[PDB]
Parts: sequence; structure tokens; C-alpha cells
Amino acid sequence: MPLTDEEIANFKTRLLEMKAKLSHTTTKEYKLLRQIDRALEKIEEASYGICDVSGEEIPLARLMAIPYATMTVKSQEKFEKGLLS
Amino acid sequence: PLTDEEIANFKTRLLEMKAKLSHTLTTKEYKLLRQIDRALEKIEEASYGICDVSGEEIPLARLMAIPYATMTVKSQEKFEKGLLSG
Repeated sequence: MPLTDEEIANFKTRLLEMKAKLSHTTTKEYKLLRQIDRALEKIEEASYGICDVSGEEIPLARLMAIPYATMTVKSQEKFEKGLLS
Repeated sequence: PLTDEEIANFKTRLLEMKAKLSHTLTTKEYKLLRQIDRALEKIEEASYGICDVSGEEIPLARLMAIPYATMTVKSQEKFEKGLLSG
């Protein structure tokens, strides 16, 4: 089922919480801010929970555990493989 | 990778748990029915043993002890913590 507006506001709150927690705290942590910002953009563009690569619905379990997830698992593979070229 | 005979055996275990919980049945017991159904779906979607959160392979021991495991332990931790927000 498509996410409600109340669910999305919670993801936005979670994402801003993570974005703020990294200010007090590298190569690995800069990549994370880019993912968090992109997830926040997708909330503004009304595409949160939709895979940037395939347009498929990102499973709610994945978003619940990883609120900055902007791709499906299969698409994140393709993305990471692309970074290697 | 799991054989088809192993997956059919997990499917048999999972359907038996689902049936044993209908005669028996709480808040904890509803969470279990959702997990069992999801594990059964992953068998139909050919994703059993693959973590719903990370796509990592769920350890074979974990599946043997917990046939309704749909996430790695670390991913279930992240998932359970996410449900608490709000």
C-alpha cells in the first residue's frame, strides 16, 4: 500500500535526525550524507519510496530499517557497480 | 545456495507453524503470523534466505533455527528500531 503523509513526515524526521547526528562526528560518512540528502529531496519531489534507478517501489521493510534508502537492493547493486567504472 | 529440497522443507515447516498458530491463537503472536506469511511469500518470489533490508544472505543456521527469518540479525535490529519512531 502507498505510504501515507503521516508515515513520510516520520521518515523526514528520522532523516533530519541522522543528518544532524553527523555534524558532531571521513570517506564513508560523506557518502552517507549524499544518500540522506537525496532521500530528503525525494520527499520534497514526492518520490520517496520509489527507486531512482528502476522506478519500482522500495519495500517498506527496507525503508523502515534504512530510511535513507533511495534504491531497491537490485538497483543499488547496479549503482555500486557503476561507481567502479 | 539452498537446494529445492531444502526450500520445500522450509515451506513445509512454515505451513505447519501457521496451522499450529491458528488453533492456538496476543500482540507478539500477530507479529509472528506476519513474519511467517512473509517467509512463505519469499519462497514463492524465490527470495528465501535473502535479507529483505540489505539483500545479504541470511546465515543457514539462522534459517534452520528460525525458518521465518526474513532479515539478517543486524537488519532486523535496524528494522525493529525503525518501528519505534512516532
